[PDB]
Amino acid sequence: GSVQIVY
Amino acid sequence: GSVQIVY
Amino acid sequence: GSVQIVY
Amino acid sequence: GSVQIVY
Amino acid sequence: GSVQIVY
Amino acid sequence: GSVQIVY
Amino acid sequence: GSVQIVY
Amino acid sequence: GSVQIVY
Amino acid sequence: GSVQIVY
Amino acid sequence: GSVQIVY
Amino acid sequence: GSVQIVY
Amino acid sequence: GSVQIVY
Amino acid sequence: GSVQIVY
Amino acid sequence: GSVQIVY
Amino acid sequence: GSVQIVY
Amino acid sequence: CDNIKHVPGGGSVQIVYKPVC
Amino acid sequence: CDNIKHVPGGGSVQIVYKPVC
Amino acid sequence: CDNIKHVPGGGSVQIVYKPVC
Amino acid sequence: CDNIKHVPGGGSVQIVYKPVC
Amino acid sequence: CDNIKHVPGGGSVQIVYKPVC
Amino acid sequence: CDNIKHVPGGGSVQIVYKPVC
Amino acid sequence: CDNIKHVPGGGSVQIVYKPVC
Amino acid sequence: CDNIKHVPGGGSVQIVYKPVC
Amino acid sequence: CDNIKHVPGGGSVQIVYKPVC
Amino acid sequence: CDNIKHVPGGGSVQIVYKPVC
Amino acid sequence: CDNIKHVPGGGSVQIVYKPVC
Amino acid sequence: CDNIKHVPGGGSVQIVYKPVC
Amino acid sequence: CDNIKHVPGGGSVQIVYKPVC
Amino acid sequence: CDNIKHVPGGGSVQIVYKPVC
Amino acid sequence: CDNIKHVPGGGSVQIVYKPVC
Ligand SMILES: *Cc1cccc(C*)c1
Ligand SMILES: *Cc1cccc(C*)c1
Ligand SMILES: *Cc1cccc(C*)c1
Ligand SMILES: *Cc1cccc(C*)c1
Ligand SMILES: *Cc1cccc(C*)c1
Ligand SMILES: *Cc1cccc(C*)c1
Ligand SMILES: *Cc1cccc(C*)c1
Ligand SMILES: *Cc1cccc(C*)c1
Ligand SMILES: *Cc1cccc(C*)c1
Ligand SMILES: *Cc1cccc(C*)c1
Ligand SMILES: *Cc1cccc(C*)c1
Ligand SMILES: *Cc1cccc(C*)c1
Ligand SMILES: *Cc1cccc(C*)c1
Ligand SMILES: *Cc1cccc(C*)c1
Ligand SMILES: *Cc1cccc(C*)c1
Repeated sequence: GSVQIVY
Repeated sequence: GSVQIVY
Repeated sequence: GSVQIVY
Repeated sequence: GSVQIVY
Repeated sequence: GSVQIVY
Repeated sequence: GSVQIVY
Repeated sequence: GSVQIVY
Repeated sequence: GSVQIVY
Repeated sequence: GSVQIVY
Repeated sequence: GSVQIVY
Repeated sequence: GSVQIVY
Repeated sequence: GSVQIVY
Repeated sequence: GSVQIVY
Repeated sequence: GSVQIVY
Repeated sequence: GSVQIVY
Repeated sequence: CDNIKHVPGGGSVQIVYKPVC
Repeated sequence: CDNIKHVPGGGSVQIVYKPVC
Repeated sequence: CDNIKHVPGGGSVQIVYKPVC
Repeated sequence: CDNIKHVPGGGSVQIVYKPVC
Repeated sequence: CDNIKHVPGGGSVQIVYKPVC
Repeated sequence: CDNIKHVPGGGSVQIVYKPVC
Repeated sequence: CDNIKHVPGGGSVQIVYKPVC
Repeated sequence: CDNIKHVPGGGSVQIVYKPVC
Repeated sequence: CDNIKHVPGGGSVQIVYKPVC
Repeated sequence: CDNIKHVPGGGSVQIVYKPVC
Repeated sequence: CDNIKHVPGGGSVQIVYKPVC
Repeated sequence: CDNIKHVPGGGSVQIVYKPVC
Repeated sequence: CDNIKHVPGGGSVQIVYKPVC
Repeated sequence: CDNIKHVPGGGSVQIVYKPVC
Repeated sequence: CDNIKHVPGGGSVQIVYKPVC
C-alpha cells in the first residue's frame, strides 16, 4: 500500500 | 493496493 | 506503506 | 512507512 | 518511519 | 410571535 | 417577540 | 424582544 | 431587549 | 438593553 | 471599435 | 479603439 | 488606444 | 496609449 | 504612453 | 443575494451553514 | 450580499458558519 | 457584504464562524 | 464588508471567529 | 472593513478571534 | 475559468462583480 | 483563473469587485 | 490566478477591490 | 497570483484595495 | 505573489492599499 | 464537506486544485 | 471542512492547491 | 478546517499551496 | 485550523506555502 | 491554528513559507 508520484 | 501516478 | 515523490 | 521527496 | 528530503 | 429552538 | 436557543 | 442563548 | 449568553 | 455573557 | 460607458 | 468610462 | 476614467 | 484617471 | 492621475 | 427585505415582525432566527455566494 | 434590510422587529439571532462570499 | 442594514429593534446576536469574504 | 449599519436598538453581541476579509 | 456604523443603542460586546483583514 | 482567449480587437471593458471561482 | 490570454488590441479596463478565487 | 497574460496593446486600467485569492 | 505577465504596451494603472492573497 | 512580470512599456502607477499577502 | 470518512485500505492520493468550500 | 476522518491505512499524499475555505 | 483526523497509518505528505482559510 | 489531529503513524512531511489563516 | 496535535510517530518535517496567521 505504497504511493509513488512522478511528474 | 498501491498507487502510482505518472504525468 | 511508504511515500515516494519525484518531480 | 518512510517518506522520500526528490525535486 | 524516516524522512528524506532532496532538492 | 416568539421563537424557541431546541436541539 | 423574544428568541430562545437551546442546544 | 430579548435574546437568550444556551449551549 | 437584553442579551444573555450561556455556554 | 444590557448584555450578560457567561462561559 | 471604441467603448463608451455612461451610468 | 479607446475606452471611456463615466459614472 | 487610450483609457479615460471619470467618476 | 495613455491613461487618464479623474475622480 | 503616459499616466495622469487626478483626485 | 440582493435587495432582501427581512421584516418578520417578531422573533427571527437565521441559521446559515457554509453558504457559497 | 448587497442591500440587505434585516429589521425583524424583535429578537434576532444570526448564526453563519463558514460563509464564502 | 455591502450596504447591510441590521436594525432588529430588539436583542441582536451575530455568531459568524470563519467567514471568507 | 462595506457600509454596514448595525443598529439593533437593544443589546448587541458579535462573536466573529477567524474571519478572512 | 470600511464605513462600519456600529450603534446598537445598548450594550455592545465584540469578540473577534484571529481576524485576517 | 481556464484557457480563456480574450482578443476583441478593439476596446475592452470587463466589469466583474463578486465572482466566486 | 488559469491560462488567461487578455489581448484586446486597444484600451483595456478591468474592474473586479470582491472576487473570491 | 496563474499564467495570466495581460497584453492589451494600449492603455490598461486594473481596479481590483478586496480580492480574496 | 503566480506567473502573471502584465505587458500592456502603454500606460498601466493598477489600483488594488485590501487584497488578501 | 510569485513570478510577477510587470513590464507595461510606458507609465506605471501601482496603488496597493493594505494588502495581506 | 462534513463527516467524510476516507479509509481506502491502501494507497491514497488526493489532488484538489483551487477548491472553494 | 469539518469532522474529516482520513485513515487510508497505507501511504497518503494530499496535494491541495490554493484552497479557499 | 475543524476536527480533522489525519491518521494514514503509513507515510504522509501534505503539500498545501497558498491556502486561504 | 482547529482541533487537527495529525498522527500518520510513519513519516510526515508538511509543506505549506504562504498560508493565510 | 489552535489545538493542533502533531504526533506522526516517526520523522517530521514542517516547511512553512511566509504564513500569515
Ligand atoms: C442570501 C444569502 C444568505 C446567506 C448567505 C449568503 C451568502 C446569501
Ligand atoms: C449574505 C451573507 C451573510 C453572511 C455572510 C456572508 C458572506 C454573506
Ligand atoms: C456579510 C458578512 C458577515 C460576516 C462576515 C463577512 C466576511 C461577511
Ligand atoms: C463583515 C465582517 C465582519 C467581521 C469580520 C470581517 C473581516 C468582516
Ligand atoms: C470587520 C472587521 C472586524 C474585526 C476585525 C477585522 C480585521 C475586520
Ligand atoms: C471566468 C472568470 C471571470 C472573472 C472572475 C472569475 C473568478 C472567473
Ligand atoms: C479570473 C479572475 C479575475 C479576477 C479575480 C479573480 C480572483 C479571478
Ligand atoms: C486574478 C486576480 C486578480 C486580482 C487579485 C487576485 C487575488 C487575483
Ligand atoms: C493577483 C494579485 C494582485 C494584487 C494583490 C494580490 C494579493 C494578488
Ligand atoms: C501581488 C501583491 C501585490 C501587492 C502586495 C502584495 C502583498 C501582493
Ligand atoms: C470536500 C472538500 C475537499 C477538498 C477541499 C474542500 C474545500 C472540500
Ligand atoms: C477540506 C479542505 C481541504 C484542504 C483545504 C481546505 C481549506 C479544506
Ligand atoms: C483544511 C486546511 C488545510 C490546510 C490549510 C488550511 C488553511 C486549511
Ligand atoms: C490548517 C493550516 C495549516 C497550515 C497553515 C495554516 C494557516 C492553517
Ligand atoms: C497552522 C499554522 C502553521 C504554521 C504557521 C501558522 C501561522 C499557522
